[PDB]
Amino acid sequence: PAFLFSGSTLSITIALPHYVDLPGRSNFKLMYIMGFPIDTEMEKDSEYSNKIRQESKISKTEGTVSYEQKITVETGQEKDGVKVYRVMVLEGTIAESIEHLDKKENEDILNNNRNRIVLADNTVINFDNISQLKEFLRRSVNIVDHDIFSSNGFEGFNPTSHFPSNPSSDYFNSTGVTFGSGVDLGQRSKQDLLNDGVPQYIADRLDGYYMLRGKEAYDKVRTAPLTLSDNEAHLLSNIYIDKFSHKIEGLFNDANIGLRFSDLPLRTRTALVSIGYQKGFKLSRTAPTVWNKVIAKDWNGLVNAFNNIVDGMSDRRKREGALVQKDIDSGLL
Amino acid sequence: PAFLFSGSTLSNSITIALPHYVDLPGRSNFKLMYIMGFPIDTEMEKDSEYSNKIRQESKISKTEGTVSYEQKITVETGQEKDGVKVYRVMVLEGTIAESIEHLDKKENEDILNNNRNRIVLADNTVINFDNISQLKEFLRRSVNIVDHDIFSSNGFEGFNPTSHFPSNPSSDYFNSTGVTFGSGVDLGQRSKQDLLNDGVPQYIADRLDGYYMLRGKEAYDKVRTAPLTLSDNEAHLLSNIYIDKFSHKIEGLFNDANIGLRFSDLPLRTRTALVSIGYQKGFKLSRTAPTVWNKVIAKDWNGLVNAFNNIVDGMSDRRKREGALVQKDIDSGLL
Repeated sequence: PAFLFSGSTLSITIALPHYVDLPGRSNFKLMYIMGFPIDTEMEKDSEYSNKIRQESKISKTEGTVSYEQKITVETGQEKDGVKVYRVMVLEGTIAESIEHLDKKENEDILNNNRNRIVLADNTVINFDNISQLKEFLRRSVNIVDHDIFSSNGFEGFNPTSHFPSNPSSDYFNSTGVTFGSGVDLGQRSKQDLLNDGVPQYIADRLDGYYMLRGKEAYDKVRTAPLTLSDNEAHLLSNIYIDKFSHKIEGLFNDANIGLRFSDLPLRTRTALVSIGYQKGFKLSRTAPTVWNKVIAKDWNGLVNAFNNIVDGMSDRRKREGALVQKDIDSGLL
Repeated sequence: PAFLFSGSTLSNSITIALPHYVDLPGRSNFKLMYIMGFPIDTEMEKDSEYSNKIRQESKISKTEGTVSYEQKITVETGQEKDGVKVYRVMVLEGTIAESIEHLDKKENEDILNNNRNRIVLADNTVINFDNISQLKEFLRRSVNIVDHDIFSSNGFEGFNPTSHFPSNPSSDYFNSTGVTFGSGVDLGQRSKQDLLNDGVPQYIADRLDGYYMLRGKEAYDKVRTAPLTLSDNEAHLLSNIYIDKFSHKIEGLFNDANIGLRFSDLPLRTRTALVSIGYQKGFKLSRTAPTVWNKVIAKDWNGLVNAFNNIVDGMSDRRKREGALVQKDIDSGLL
């Protein structure tokens, strides 16, 4: 490998090789040369090298790794039954990796070697270049796709205070002053947003819009609107998209389906959060046909379930189903 | 060690990143370790599996000593502390001349100037040097059969790059003296082909045309009527060819005497002293200087100094200078 001892690794004797097995792991002997860890594999039987690890089925282009898992990121080279890889991140979290792989000192090695993730299950994903790796990492870190969530096909995005109902609508009196991607202030106070981690400069701006429902929200928006900068409205939205996502996450995990929400692909999580968000989180009660297929892991059935909801919002239900269907088509489900 | 992979060593591909351990063939207690395709020589006090046991330190003087020019050496650079030593091999069992060239290289400047430098000798013993310049001078002493600077200094054979006639008409040795150059190279019984055979470059051999073979009255007149000045470098090259040719003659005589050591095992200054006396008096020291020769072959260093100091031949001062070189070797522990 080029530049094999440059940069840093995230978590006169050293002139000699020292071999250690990584505690709690199988087939994970490490060799420390010059204080750096090096992961080697051999087809041929050896005392010091690992056996060849199998390649993951996870899509390098569109896949993710669970945000609840630690990963090992390696860079190196391989040819005819022998692999030698510098360990860049050893069982770090995805957020730590992202950060580490951005550091200037690590650019040389990352740019002129083959880059791979060694998963907690000891399978590997081989990336075409470091930018593909970093993008994989950035998909893995988000609970849902916030760009998909805020697109017009889903929750949309309006940075100006808006009232998404009218005086003749069934939902007039429960609708509140809304910002960004469906953040309704009708039953929230300033302290609430502050408690939820909303920056004080944003929460201070919304004074006068809090706790207004029905006619009072409607009139307020009509005469005295307020526009947030896109950066702030996105910030505000994403806090609530993520907060709501953990509620869906918990419902999924509690069901003990044989996987955790974080094991689902990104677009499927987005689809489940989206329908929960519009219909209410208790999908067992608010979308039974959908939840039946989820808890059964019948993904083709799940698509079908979304296609079959006629709830006055089938346009969105079909868009949710298409996200799951995209995961099926790309081999993620 | 600093810059442990930054140079060269005188001695399908992904596999070099794996340490390869190998025993040096036809050689004892010399396990090597190849990391990144570089030989590393390591030593450890307690019983290790793939390193060497601690090597005994040679008694040879790092400041003044030499190693036999007939021996191959191993040159290493690295670090040690508290019973563990790790040295990058820079030259593995190379000749002295080879080592000289290799260590002057622009590649190797960094590793040698920022590490400890040592020689591992053929007998597995070690000489530790204070710096690379010291080690380099140690090599320059070792490579030369005699000290050429001492030889050509005024106290010994002197040096005159101009055709000269070191005698005069009334002198006992007038008729046998020829045209002389550098440090006592006399051409009276030599032809252009004799110099070419001894390895004198064509261009210098060319310059001396018509000075060859002249002796006595004719050499004297030639010097007086048409002198010839060589450059100092041409004259030093010519001289060192003859000094080395003569030194090998003395070496042959010493080695054939079966004293229990070879000529190359003698200190530089003692070798120089023996050649100097032979060069002036006749190489067959057993006949031309028996009191000196008798002490040499008895390895009686003290009596050898005494032999030189007692020679009466009308060249007393030079004889005592030759004795003083040997006495320097005794004083610094080399004899």
